[PDB]
Amino acid sequence: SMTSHSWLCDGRLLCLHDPSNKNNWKIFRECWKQGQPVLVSGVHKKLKSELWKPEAFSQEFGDQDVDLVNCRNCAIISDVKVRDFWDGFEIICKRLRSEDGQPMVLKLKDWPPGEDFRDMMPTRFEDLMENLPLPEYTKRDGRLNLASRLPSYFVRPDLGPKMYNAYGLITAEDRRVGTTNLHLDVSDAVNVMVYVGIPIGEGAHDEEVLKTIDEGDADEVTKERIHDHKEKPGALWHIYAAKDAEKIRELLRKVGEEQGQENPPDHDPIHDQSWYLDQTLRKRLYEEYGVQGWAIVQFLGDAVFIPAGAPHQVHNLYSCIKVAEDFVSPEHVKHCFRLT
Ligand SMILES: [Cl-]
Ligand SMILES: [Cl-]
Ligand SMILES: [Cl-]
Ligand SMILES: [Cl-]
Ligand SMILES: [Mn+2]
Repeated sequence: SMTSHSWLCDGRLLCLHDPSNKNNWKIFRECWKQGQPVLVSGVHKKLKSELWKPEAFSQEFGDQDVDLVNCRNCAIISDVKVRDFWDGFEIICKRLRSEDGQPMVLKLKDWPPGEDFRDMMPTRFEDLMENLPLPEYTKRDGRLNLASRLPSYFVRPDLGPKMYNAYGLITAEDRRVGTTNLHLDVSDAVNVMVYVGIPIGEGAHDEEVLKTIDEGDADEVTKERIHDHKEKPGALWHIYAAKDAEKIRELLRKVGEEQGQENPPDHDPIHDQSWYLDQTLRKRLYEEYGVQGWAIVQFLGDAVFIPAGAPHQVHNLYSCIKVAEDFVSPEHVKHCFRLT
């Protein structure tokens, strides 16, 4: 039976089932005012699937110049062609190689660049914006988005959306690395998984994805979405409540000291965007500071709602295309105010 919603993270996470249900707002707002993230599944069934394929990005835009990041070590690969990234998205042997002769795990930095998404890709822009869930919150002019309505006393988000493209992390050592390191935004965000690429050549990588989800501390209902329904998993997220940000700063100041970093006692390890919380650091954050997070697996078509001020990190299990829009809900507008 088609149902309106379910719960993940043992009841701590709302999962809405129909992205276009006009009554979503009634369940959504109860959870959102309490500072929780929310998941909406099925957005991929609303989209034109041919507009979101790696092969088509390569053909249409492959000649543009870009920088990439080597996710394993943060090294910047400068001034290459965007086809150099896309033609290795799913075929491993076509990937740029590091000195060691290994195929690199790469992230495409700032593409499309700045606020250029709509100008470069007007048809993708339309397909996405017309199908975002909770549209009164998420559309540029929605009645519950204050982005277009606030004076300069508030930090207003850029015109989006923004596109997040990166390979999947592979090995046992990769389990300790992030696609996007622990950070926080002053605006709310909605992030949609539009494409998951499962590679080939070194295809038969199914078993280390399971250990990563397991060690990622993912709930039993989430492991059931793989083993029973055969959905494509994209990324492992950890999100923490905005109210826990300072305790996370205290932990990362202590661990920095232990690892011989030399930092002024007020410096902000979350704004630095230099940390990924592996299993050891998450266990410590729980035991030593009493802080619990949400572990979330974003499958193809899953929309993840991130509250303003909430520290979060992302780890791609396979190759992903994500598109994200920033917005300013009344529930969380305190987080972008420039005074007190
Ligand atoms: Cl809040
Ligand atoms: Cl387009
Ligand atoms: Cl709505
Ligand atoms: Cl990062
Ligand atoms: Mn973010």
